Amino acid sequence: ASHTTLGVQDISVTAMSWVQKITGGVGLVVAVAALILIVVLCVSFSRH
Amino acid sequence: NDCIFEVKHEGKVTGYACLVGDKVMKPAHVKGTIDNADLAKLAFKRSSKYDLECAQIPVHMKSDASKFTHEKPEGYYNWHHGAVQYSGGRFTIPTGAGKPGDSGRPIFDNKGRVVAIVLGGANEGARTALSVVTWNKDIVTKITPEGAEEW
Amino acid sequence: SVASFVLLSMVGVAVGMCMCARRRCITPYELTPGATVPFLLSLICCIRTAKA
Ligand SMILES: CCCCCCCC/C=C/CCCCCCCC(=O)OC[C@H](COP(=O)(O)OCC[N+](C)(C)C)OC(=O)CCCCCCC/C=C/CCCCCCCC
Repeated sequence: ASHTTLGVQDISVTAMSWVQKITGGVGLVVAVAALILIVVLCVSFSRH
Repeated sequence: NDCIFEVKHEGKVTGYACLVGDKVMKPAHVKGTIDNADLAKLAFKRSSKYDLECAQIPVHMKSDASKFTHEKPEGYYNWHHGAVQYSGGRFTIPTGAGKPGDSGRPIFDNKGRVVAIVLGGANEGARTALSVVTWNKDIVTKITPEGAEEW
Repeated sequence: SVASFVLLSMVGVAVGMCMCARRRCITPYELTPGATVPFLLSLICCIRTAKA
């Protein structure tokens, strides 16, 4: 072969946007859950 | 009165579960099985924050639960081991009045309605500051004076 | 050496001024019996009440 082969991160297709979409959605739902838990802790930290 | 139940252990009573409104109050630090058979079978939701275990009273058959109230004007109250006096944000008693093993005893006002349930006390010399689970207009609260031990 | 020394001394002076501000904005609440420090000011000035 008249080229080279290296690690995955720089070889994924431009249609790797599926990876970005799934990861971003999961990160968003996790961040929302964490924010809700932080808010609930805040009032529970002020009600005592 | 006489609406309370002792939570029994192998050989002695360690605390007292009180019936208030529609909830079976019970402090969480005390452990046992409760004397009355039916009450032992209810699902007791717990909370380490307020040191409580409560469950819906079988109100279809228990129509004798104590009345309650949310206002706590400063004055004098009674808790079946003497009279509790209010001051500031503390409950005080004669030093020897309180004893371990009688935690969860409801304390009433002059009209026969509970206002707080004692969890423990701190001996301040002449007086003993009571750590109680009371409630304001909306939600419960746990007033815990410094150095209060469980009972 | 001079630049590093003064800059760390500048941040030390800043943290000292912050501590002095905390002291002078918290001592009135410390002296007063009753201890009604609000939740917001406790969080801002990093203090805790006697019932928590
Ligand atoms: C809807 C969504 C659609 C999107 C899907 C996207 C597709 C996902 C794709 C990835 C594409 C990968 C392409 C890149 C591959 C090129 C990498 C490379 O160039 O390499 C190839 C070499 C060549 O093979 P060889 O025969 O020369 O080597 C073996 C020698 N022999 C045979 C003697 C043993 O193969 C090797 O050597 C590899 C040997 C090591 C490989 C194992 C990796 C170990 C990783 C462990 C992770 C641990 C988990 C971490 C959890 C921690 C908790 C946080």
